[PDB]
Amino acid sequence: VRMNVLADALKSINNAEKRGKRQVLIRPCSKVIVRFLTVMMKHGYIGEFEIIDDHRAGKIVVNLTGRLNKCGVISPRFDVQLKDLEKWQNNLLPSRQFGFIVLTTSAGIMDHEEARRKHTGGKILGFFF
Amino acid sequence: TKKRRNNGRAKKGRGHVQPIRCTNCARCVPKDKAIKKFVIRNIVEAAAVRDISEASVFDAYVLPKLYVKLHYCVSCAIHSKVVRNRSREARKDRTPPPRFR
Amino acid sequence: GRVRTKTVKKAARVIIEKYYTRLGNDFHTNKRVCEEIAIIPSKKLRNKIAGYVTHLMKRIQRGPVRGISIKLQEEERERRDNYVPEVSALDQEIIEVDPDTKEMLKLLDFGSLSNLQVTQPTVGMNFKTPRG
Amino acid sequence: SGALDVLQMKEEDVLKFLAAGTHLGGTNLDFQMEQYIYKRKSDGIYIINLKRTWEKLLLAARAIVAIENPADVSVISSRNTGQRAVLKFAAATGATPIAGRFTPGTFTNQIQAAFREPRLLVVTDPRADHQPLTEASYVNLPTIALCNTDSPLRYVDIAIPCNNKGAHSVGLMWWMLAREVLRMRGTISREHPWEVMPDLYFYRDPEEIEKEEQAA
Amino acid sequence: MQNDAGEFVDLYVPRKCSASNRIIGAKDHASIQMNVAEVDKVTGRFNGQFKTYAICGAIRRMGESDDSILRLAKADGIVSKN
Amino acid sequence: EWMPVTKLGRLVKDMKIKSLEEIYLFSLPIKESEIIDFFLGASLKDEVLKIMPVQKQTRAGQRTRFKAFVAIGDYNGHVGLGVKCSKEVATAIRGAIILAKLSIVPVRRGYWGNKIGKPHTVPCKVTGRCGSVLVRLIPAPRGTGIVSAPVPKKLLMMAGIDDCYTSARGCTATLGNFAKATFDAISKTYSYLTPDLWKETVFTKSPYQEFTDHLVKT
Amino acid sequence: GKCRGLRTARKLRSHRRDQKWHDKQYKKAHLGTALKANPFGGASHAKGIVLEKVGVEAKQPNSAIRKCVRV
Amino acid sequence: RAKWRKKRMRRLKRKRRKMRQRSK
RNA sequence: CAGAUACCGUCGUAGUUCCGACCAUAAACGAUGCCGACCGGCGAUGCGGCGGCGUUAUUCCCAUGACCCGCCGGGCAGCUUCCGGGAAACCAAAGUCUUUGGGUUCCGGGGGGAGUAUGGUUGCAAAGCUGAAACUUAAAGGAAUUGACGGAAGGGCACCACC
RNA sequence: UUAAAGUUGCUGCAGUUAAAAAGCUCGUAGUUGGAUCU
Ligand SMILES: [Zn+2]
Repeated sequence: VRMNVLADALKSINNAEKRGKRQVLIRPCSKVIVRFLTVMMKHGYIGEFEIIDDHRAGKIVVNLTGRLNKCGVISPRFDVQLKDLEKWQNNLLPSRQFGFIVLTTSAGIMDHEEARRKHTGGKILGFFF
Repeated sequence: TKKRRNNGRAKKGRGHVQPIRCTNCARCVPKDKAIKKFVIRNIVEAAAVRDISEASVFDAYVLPKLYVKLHYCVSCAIHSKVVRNRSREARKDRTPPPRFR
Repeated sequence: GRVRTKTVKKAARVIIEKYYTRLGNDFHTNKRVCEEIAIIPSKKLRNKIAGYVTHLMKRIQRGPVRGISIKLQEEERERRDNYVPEVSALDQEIIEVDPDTKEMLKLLDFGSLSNLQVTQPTVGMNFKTPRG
Repeated sequence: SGALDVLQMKEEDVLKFLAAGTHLGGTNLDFQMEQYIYKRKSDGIYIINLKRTWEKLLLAARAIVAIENPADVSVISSRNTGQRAVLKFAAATGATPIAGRFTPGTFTNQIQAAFREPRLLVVTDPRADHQPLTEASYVNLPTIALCNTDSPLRYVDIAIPCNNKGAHSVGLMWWMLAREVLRMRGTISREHPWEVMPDLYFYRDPEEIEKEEQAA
Repeated sequence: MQNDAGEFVDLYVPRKCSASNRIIGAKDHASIQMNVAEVDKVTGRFNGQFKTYAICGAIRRMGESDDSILRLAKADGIVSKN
Repeated sequence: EWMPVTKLGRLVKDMKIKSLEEIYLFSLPIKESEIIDFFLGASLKDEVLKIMPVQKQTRAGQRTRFKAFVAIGDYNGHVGLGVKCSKEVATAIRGAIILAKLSIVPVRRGYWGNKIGKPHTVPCKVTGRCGSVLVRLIPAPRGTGIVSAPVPKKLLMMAGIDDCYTSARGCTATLGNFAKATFDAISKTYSYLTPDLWKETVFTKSPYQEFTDHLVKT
Repeated sequence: GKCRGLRTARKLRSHRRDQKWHDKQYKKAHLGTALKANPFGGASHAKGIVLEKVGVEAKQPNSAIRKCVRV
Repeated sequence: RAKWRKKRMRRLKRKRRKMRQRSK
């Protein structure tokens, strides 16, 4: 069946990106997904999005700029120490100049960078660049 | 290397088809694969038409026609030249030959 | 079998293309014309080339020839092609139109046009060929 | 159009269109073209939305205009219904025509005598002549076209949604384009009805040549 | 792009497609720089001004170069609403 | 002596186009070798990567010809790669020099870390992909030199890439695929959209629309 | 495909060694039949006594007699 | 051909099953 | 037929058929595990539903059925395409793969030796399932490309082919 | 014996035709599991 909603979502927006479309319908949605897209959005990789509320599960409609190359998830969610982060981002990310690992932490959901500031570890979600 | 997309036979979405006996051969072939040629002609052929037409007790008596369904195993057809091989691209065309002028 | 060479047809083509005014429908005429106009060795070559100049021109008088573009014949086609009847075929006092066309016009606020006549829609729908 | 009252389509033109029947397309419809479609009536004939047509005409017009030297516009017609039309259009506009066989490798090949590097490309039908378009793919030519309700939009840039089948519709579309680009250039006027009749841009056929030459 | 001192170190700055934002290749020969003329609103004649568009090879093969051109024009106001 | 047969050519010979980047900006096809040759320069040198003989079989026997792989770099700005077949070796070689001079691409260069001096390496990690050969260039810390097999190393050297971590998977033996693939990599460098290029582009008058008047004269 | 779960671990390990027994090399090394059949016993060299001198015909495409010893 | 040496193998195996009997 | 214990032909046992117990193997093939998400069109078809002028089951009213024009959801497929793959043939899945992570099961590791030896196990039997090593060897193989050949299908020429 | 070996592959391979998907389905453990509560 469908598990890891996040994964499917990101596949969707990336596929709609490669094709070169303007908008996406990603369904269903979660708070996790939402905050995720938010973290992406603040850096500008995506844009502004609207949550259509339904009485079961929300649908998210997303506006796009071509700036997003790859958007991905890492399943399973890996427990990542502060020491370990380096190896990870050297593996996943295209350059040390840009791109972000998204981790869920006790502090909240955020960038690898923000967590290097807050001095916290956590579980890994995904990445984009 | 796969030769035909359809594997020479019409079989799709079903497991096994009833086997039939070749007209010429007696060689067993499944009905889907079997080359079928239907034959509608006249019992008596070209000249004996005008011949017998005169020997009748009836006026405007139309000659009966013979109807025969034929099955040929892949071999026999290529032998009788009912079917002949064609080029790689031209194979793809399943539109029947232009006997209609 | 008698058939003309590449050299024959190409030479006759270029010759007719350049000098077309000078040529005429007589063999000997264009023979003596080609002895001058171009430079050819021997004889049979010459005679053949001239012969195809002749034949080609016999074909010219009937109409346009695929291989040569003569001049002024782009201007002469500019003459022939330029034509017009006293009134345009686009001018009709009554043009018939379907109700739906009149609808699409009514969206464009042209539903007031005078020349129109609304014609009855055909009741059966068959636009398609009977597959088989 | 800039929605301006100047360029807004007058009724007379609408009459010319309704005459030449440019608003009637074939039974087949491409999912790219559905934007320009109005609605399908009975008898399977799709009806073209004419305002959109007009706007496309003007867009294409400004497109042609923007080129400085007029000879950088190439105008190509493969089939017969467009030959003369293309000829006259180029004659008035001062652009380089290709009528009849478009010699493949014209754009892409420096050694040929056919070689040219047009800035824009204008084409009668996408379906009939793919060749020039696929060349525009290689040489960076922006591409104008006349699309029926059924045409591929592949390698076309700004398309004009008319009937390219019947002779009249084609002649009229060409003539109108000429009128528009010319009234745009500053030559002629927005006031005076143009001297040249749309009928000049039509297609002969041998039957009409015989009729009108044997009428004299 | 820029080093610490702020200099622009680069050979050239490529142009992004107007429609899909993709970078247009150094050699992409299906690419389009289109020029659309600007009319004078009072007359209907030519200004000497134009709005330019850019479309990469990709969207041309999809044939959606057309629709993109169009809504681009709408966004610029060179096409009337409706 | 060189006679321009194209508008670009004439624009070049008449000094109306200042740099090469005016060409790469608009992605014009370059149909002549004397544009590239006029522009640069002594800066151009070239390598013979390989000469592979190939045979066609006829009723007569084996009729043999030659494929020349030629890599022509300008150290620090540009690379080119070309392949020519001919019955005679020399002809194939110089013909391939024309061929590789036709296809020349500029190479975008990045910083591995804090940005100081002039770029020593690729902007981000890119993938050239040709015919079962996957060549992957990754940015490397300053001074590590180029870590790779000889052949793509030649390219990356002439490209003016000082340091790169190269991975190559595939059947890497076949030369053509190797060269063309690593080449694909250094092609794709200016096709990669980083946040740097996120600015909206100010367009410019194309060399044809700007100089059209001077072109009408000739 | 492979099973990527967190708790999956033992599955992975087990199956990995089990496919590892299908590598000709590793099998040769860690089985121990190979060592047993070896006349050396894994030693680099072996001292021996000479029984006889033997000529040995070369393989097909090239012709020679190799001078060998039975030890 | 495959089918036949499979067959031959079964012949041989039957024969070996005869020549070595659990009585031996 | 040189030879045919073979292809051809006449005769003809077991079997082919039904009932009741075994056997568990096929090129059991879409040579493509299953669940799920996304990604271009286009006509067809099968089944149910929805809507729609108009024909028909004789002439008007509703049902209902037959065609006709669409829309929706499953299906078997087809055609089409610089979606992208791919060693290529080809594939809208074999796509979303060095920009490598949706869940899971089975499973391959150069070719032979060998699916053999042995033990174990199932069976009345034939066999099935599990399944080595010693040794041997630089290739075995897959797509496609020019050839040359074919007792293949087409054309074509010549009084050193015939009429 | 280690790297080369992305030829033991967790990071990271493969299984249409090259070595290879069980004949087919059920099924306990095992692994995996939709939204939602400052
Ligand atoms: Zn038969």
